[PDB]
Amino acid sequence: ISTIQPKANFDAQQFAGTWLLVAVGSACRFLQEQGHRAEATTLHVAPQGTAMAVSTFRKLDGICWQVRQLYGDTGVLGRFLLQARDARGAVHVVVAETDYQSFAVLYLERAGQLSVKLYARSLPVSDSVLSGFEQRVQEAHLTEDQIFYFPKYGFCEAADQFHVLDEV
Amino acid sequence: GEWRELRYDSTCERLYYGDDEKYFRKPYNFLKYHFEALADTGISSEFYDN
Repeated sequence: ISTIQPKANFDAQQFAGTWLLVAVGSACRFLQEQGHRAEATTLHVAPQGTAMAVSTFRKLDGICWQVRQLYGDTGVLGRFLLQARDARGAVHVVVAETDYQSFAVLYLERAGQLSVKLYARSLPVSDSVLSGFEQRVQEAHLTEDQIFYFPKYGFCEAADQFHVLDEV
Repeated sequence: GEWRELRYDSTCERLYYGDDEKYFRKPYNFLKYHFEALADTGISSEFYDN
């Protein structure tokens, strides 16, 4: 197992706001067997230090939800530990390829297994960006069939109080 | 009967309900302890104005 380099001179004061989920590269059996009836999903990001401050917004069975999180940093710029907030423990988190105007690609790892995510800052995504992300999926040693593509419509933000998790 | 609580997993894109607290050991001194969910609310309002 080996670690990719993060985005050089990344900055959470400039990489910020919304990011609509395009797709996820992962080997995990959940997306293979449960993965049907998937949900519209987006990241939302703000500065607090070297560590990113983050939310995910998502629908669950037609009700909108928010996952608040802090990406506590590893001492390396653009590398984080997900603050180990539950018994699954830490997740290694990285920003790997991006331009803050149009797209972001993230790597996430736990229990020795790599996974990757593609985002665009608005509804559409370029096929050149999607082709570059498939190389990041192949650098995660995954196939394009282990890419799962998420709802290109029906995104949500600003959920009510009882639909934010407060995980931090 | 209350075990249902949400968790999210960043590594696989699931928002889902955690396996924690699902079972308790009953102490021998409790004959049964039942776990059925109920609620009951009763409200009155009365106004008089003269």
